[PDB]
Amino acid sequence: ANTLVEDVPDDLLQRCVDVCRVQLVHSGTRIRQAFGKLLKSIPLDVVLSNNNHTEIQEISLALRSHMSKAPSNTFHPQDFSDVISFILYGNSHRTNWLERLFYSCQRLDKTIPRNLLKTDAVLWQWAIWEAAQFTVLSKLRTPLGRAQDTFQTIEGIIRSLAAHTLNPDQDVSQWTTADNDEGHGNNQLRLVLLLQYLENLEKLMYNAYEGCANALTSPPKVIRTFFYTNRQTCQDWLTRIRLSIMRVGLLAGQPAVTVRHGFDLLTEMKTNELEVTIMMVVEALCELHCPEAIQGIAVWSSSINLLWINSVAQQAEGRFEKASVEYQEHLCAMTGVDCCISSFDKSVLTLANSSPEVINYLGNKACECYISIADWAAVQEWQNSIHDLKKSTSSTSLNLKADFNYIKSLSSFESGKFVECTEQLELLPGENINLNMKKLLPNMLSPDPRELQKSIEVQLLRSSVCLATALNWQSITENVVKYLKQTSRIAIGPLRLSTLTVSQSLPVLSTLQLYCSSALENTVSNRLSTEDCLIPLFSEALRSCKQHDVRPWMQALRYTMYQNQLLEKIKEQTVPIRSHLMELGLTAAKFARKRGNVSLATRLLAQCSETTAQDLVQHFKKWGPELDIEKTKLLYTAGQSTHAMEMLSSCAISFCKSVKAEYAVAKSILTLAKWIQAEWKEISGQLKQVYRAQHQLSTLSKNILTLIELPSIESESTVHIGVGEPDFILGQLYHLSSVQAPEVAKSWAALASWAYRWGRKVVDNASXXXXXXXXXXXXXXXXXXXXXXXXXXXXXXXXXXXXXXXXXXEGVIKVWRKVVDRIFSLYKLSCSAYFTFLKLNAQSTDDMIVMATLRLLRLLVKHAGELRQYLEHGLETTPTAPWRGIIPQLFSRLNHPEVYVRQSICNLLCRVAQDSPHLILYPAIVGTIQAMMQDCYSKIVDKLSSANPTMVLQVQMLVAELRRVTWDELWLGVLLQQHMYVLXXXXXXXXXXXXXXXXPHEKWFQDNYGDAIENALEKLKXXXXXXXXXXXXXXXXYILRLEEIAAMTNTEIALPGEVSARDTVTIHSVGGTITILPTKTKPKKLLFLGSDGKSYPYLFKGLEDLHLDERIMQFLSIVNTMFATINRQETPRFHARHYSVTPLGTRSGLIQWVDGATPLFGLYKRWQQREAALQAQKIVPRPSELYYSKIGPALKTVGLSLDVSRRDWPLHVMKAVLEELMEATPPNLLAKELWSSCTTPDEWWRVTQSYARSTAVMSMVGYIIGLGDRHLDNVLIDMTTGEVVHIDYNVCFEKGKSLRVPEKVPFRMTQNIETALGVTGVEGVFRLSCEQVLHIMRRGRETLLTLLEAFVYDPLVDWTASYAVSVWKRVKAKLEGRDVDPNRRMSVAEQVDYVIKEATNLDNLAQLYEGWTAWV
Ligand SMILES: CCN(CC)S(=O)(=O)c1cc(Nc2nccc(-c3ccnc(-c4ccc(NC(=O)NC)cc4)c3)n2)ccc1Cl
Ligand SMILES: O=P(O)(O)O[C@H]1[C@H](OP(=O)(O)O)[C@H](OP(=O)(O)O)[C@H](OP(=O)(O)O)[C@@H](OP(=O)(O)O)[C@H]1OP(=O)(O)O
Repeated sequence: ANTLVEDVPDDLLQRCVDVCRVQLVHSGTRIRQAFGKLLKSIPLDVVLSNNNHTEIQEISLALRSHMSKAPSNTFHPQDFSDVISFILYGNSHRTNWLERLFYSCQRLDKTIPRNLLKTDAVLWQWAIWEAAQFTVLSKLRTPLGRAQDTFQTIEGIIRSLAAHTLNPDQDVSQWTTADNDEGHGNNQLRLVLLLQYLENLEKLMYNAYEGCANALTSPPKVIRTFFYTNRQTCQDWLTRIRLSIMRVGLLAGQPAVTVRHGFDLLTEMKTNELEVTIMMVVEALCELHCPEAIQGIAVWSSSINLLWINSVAQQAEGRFEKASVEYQEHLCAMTGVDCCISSFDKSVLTLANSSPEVINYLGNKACECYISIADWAAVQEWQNSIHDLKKSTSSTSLNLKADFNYIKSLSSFESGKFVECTEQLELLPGENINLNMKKLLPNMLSPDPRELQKSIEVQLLRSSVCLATALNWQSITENVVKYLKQTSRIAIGPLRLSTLTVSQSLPVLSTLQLYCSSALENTVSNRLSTEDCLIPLFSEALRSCKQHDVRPWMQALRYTMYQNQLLEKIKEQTVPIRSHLMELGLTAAKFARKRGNVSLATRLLAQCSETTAQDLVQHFKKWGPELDIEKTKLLYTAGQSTHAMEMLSSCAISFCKSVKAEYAVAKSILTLAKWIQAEWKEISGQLKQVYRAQHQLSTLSKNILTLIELPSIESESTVHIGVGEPDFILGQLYHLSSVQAPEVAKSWAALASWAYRWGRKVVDNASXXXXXXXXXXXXXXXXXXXXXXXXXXXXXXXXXXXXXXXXXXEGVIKVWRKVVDRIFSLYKLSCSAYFTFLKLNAQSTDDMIVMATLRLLRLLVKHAGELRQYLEHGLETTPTAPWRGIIPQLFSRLNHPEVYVRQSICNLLCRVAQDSPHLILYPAIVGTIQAMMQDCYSKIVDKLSSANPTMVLQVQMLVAELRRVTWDELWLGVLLQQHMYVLXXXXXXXXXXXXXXXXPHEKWFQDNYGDAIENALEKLKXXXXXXXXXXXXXXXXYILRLEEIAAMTNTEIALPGEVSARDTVTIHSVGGTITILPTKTKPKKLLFLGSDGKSYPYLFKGLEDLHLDERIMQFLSIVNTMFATINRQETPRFHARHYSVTPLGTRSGLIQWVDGATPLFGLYKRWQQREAALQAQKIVPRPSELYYSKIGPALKTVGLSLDVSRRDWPLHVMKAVLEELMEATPPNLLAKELWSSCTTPDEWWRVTQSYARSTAVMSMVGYIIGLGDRHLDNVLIDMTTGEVVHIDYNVCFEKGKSLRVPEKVPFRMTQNIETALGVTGVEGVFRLSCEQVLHIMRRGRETLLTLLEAFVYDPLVDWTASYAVSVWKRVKAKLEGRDVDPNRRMSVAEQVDYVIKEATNLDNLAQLYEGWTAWV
């Protein structure tokens, strides 16, 4: 709070990082220098994390608010001239000038936060937008010349930049030359500003000739008229320069600009530049790390030779070996001659994971790919192969654009040779080697970030060699310190540029280079005496940086190894670097193995331990255990599963006798169990052999036998019924892992899951001492009959006694108890393990805990008397924290036909009340308003009131007032119903009851219509009813007052629904006014004022049940919980937006209001209004009148009439009408709306990806659940983050198929919805996201089915408002993959394709309700 003002744990570290990022670009140099040091002191595991940054979000919102505002027109021509002069020439002609310009442009007569006025990024963005506004509002009559002069100016500059990009030897003036180190950074800044200006200009022109909807204000009539007649020229110019814009964007390291331009160019090609365009777009996507988009483009282009695109996608995923091999194969097949080089075995590498320009691109990609993994030998061999191929084919164009001198220098440096390294470095450009500091970068340097990175690396190498030679303290140290300081000052440029635009992430290469420079600067001055000289890249990044490549690890290792070797030249005490080196090498090896890089992984393992499959088994078979586990994993990834399993077993045997062996034993056992489960068919024999040997062999079997037989529960008697022999080994392994590490929750969860899955089947199928006991207690056929009756199907005691008496004609009780106890042993063990796992979580995923709680509840509900001593005692000590996700389920089970069960549930709820009463307050209070379901609620309310009785009394009064605020409406409804059914005793009774029920607002209503009783009495012995109804209807034709319809203040009651709130916000006030919406049943839109001064709107609904909506929301939350793991290594989060609903009785209810979401129908309405205005220049029809206007003549043409039923309607006529309607509406509504709402191309890419992922997740959820009536008004969109939200949920669970006009599409997928996903459509990120969502749902379908089953058996849920059983069966069939055919089970890909085809075909869209508006 103290920081980021006008005056000059991981949770706190994240905020600190965001603050430092925002302050990185500040007007004052002292602030930037101060925050840079703080940023450098934060570990990379937090700096490179994918957490959200609210600081950048504030700037984005401020900019969005400024653009959405109406134009100011205060920008003078001189300001624009100065801005353009600085952008195109570097001279600003003004000597904190941005702030002065902004202040001068503002007007007092006619709202960016003041604290944000000190950031240069905000000022630059504002200036660029203002300049674009001035250029557009002036009809292109800027001081740069005429309307065409500007076009030629920017066109020439862009063409020159593109030419330089193709040939780096052009050296364009004013762009590649600088007088010092500041000019070089200014060049990149100017280039970025130019790209932003072009994007803004295009957006403004589009808005001028077409228009937006609630995003940007419409320009004057003159501007619209001028841009409408000249849109063709603008479009032609943009299309002509789009080819060069992409190249310029690629040179500036801004893949978003080139990606957007490429998509637009591809879309415009509606009728030899296609290959280059596709290749360039693929390159940009690869730079953005988006393999899904590349795959989608490849599939899209396959319908128009381009099989190499998929290969590039592999490189975008982090796989370098496979990518290089594929590139070589493609080049060999395209050229006609052999071009492959020596590498790892293809059979193992694959198992682990014709134009002159295409060949050059593939060769360059292969070279860069080999350089990324730091394979100098491979690079040299590749160079020789390329030279030989070029000489044997006379290509004359196949050249590698990679500085070989730099590669040789790096090779010599990493090889320990410093003399040769210095000799090679002497030939590189830049300042000479240390023996002037303000100008270190050389001249003629291009603005490409790659060149800057190369220069920084060269400087670092020069400093390292200088220090090494100087070592063998103020002689050769001051110069090195100054050199390193300047190097660190130059490497901060990329971070500032990244912060200039809303990126939400920082460059990895630049950050690593900056940290390396800082480490070198600290080690030179301290001579390796402080812990600050080491790179902060620790192993903690394993669980927080899974979305990055292995490149940063190699960069860090490059200097870590150098420091390690340099340690031998220091005699004084030094810090321990061996541990850091081991940690870095191990983590890098893990990252490499997780992507198929077997060669690099083996190299790292060999380095830490100090091309054939048989070589690995002969070279590998505090960090000890981790190293062994990594070796086993590497061997497994190479295909040698047998050797890997044997090594793991051998390592676990030794770990079982170690000192600590806490986290290593559990990992070595769980991994082995998982691998054994994978190859169940090939390990069944070995497991059976082990089991047979246990009661009386391969190396793995003999090694596992000693592991399970390790001296210090599961007996062979309890598993001798329906349990297979190989499964016993897995159970024993889980038990061993649990007893060997009681502090690991996974060791208990695995055992509990195994025990439960086996016990369920054992009890289901079950529905020598025993014989001896029965014979002794009953001192031939009689014995057999008694034995069979005792265990026949074990009000049960009476039935068993009667059966035994009828068969034989008392010691059978003991035998029955023993057998029932033996059959349920699995459940007892599972319950104990689950209780221990829950107690250890007072470290695991939320879903992992929800499943356990649901299983325990299901067991206690189904089997209560069979296992009571376990659950009764466990529930009395289980913590209340992991039981906050199934509260409604606990309340719904308060009527179980059991005494102790209800008592235990009540006790658990009471315990949960303490320290968390804001979660079970509303349900209990509402429930209190037979005796089995009443005493529980009364006791819970009393227990909750024992702490704060005032809060309970106040909440009760509030609930009563809300219920009483749900008179005129009731009278009008009753009168209408009576009049409709008029055409007696029933009417008289109803009128009397209504009058009796009616006995501020009430006083006025009575004083105004108190003659109703007299009129009814007089008419009893009928115009009075009609007159009253007419008067009520006339007076009905919205705004109320809380005071007149009491109002409390300073309350201490929690808000209506705060499950996801660590600190509850007590209600402070209530809205003074209430609005009534016109959507069907009259709803009351109220507002609440919390303690935190925030405003929370709510929608109060009456006379309708809302218990199903709560269950649906809970199900959605449970589903969203399953995406916690996948969201830790993916930029676009997998989320399902949903609100909260809280019923207030049988027919009342309160629903949370979601702000910031705009319905999709608004865009169509605005477009219709714009079209109508345009047509009138030289209301709008409803979705029902317009449809009939076309269905009338069409039906009359064939001979039919409109009087015919909709069922007997030709399909061709409907298809023709639908096609005619689709050709009128344009598909650029949502696509252009989202584009205009964003601020920068980088933000546009993020918004588009988020929208695609959200749409895919929502579509899959709706299809699985069965959501219907998905019209435009029922779908909302969040433009700030581009997310899809759904509100209405009345039509669900396949209810739409039984309506008057059935629906066949599973989800809504129309022209605009599909067009907003990109040029590819549903073949890119959409299909992959849908497949991933289905995979996740299929993996965790057990918990979903259990939750649905619990929802079915709910006395407070009204389904008809065996239907529930049918719904559950349908959901189960859909989740299992047997929705279309129950005999064959389709795969995830097949199901996704079938659903997409069914939702995208025109046959189903033609026959649909006109209200769904399928033509948009
Ligand atoms: C352009 C006009 N609008 C769109 C229609 S809007 O309403 O004005 C509007 C709404 C929001 N945001 C928002 N947030 C939360 C909820 C709702 C909402 C709205 C209406 N109905 C429900 C509803 C009704 C019934 C049931 N349940 C059953 O039917 N049976 C059990 C469940 C839910 C929920 N809306 C944002 C902007 C705008 Cl414009
Ligand atoms: O070996 P680690 O580096 O510790 O990573 C493993 C494992 O990675 P591997 O697939 O390479 O074996 C899995 O990580 P992801 O695949 O999800 O990225 C994950 O679980 P899965 O194997 O089911 O995917 C989990 O292993 P576990 O199943 O035991 O939770 C994890 O860390 P741990 O092995 O330490 O738990």
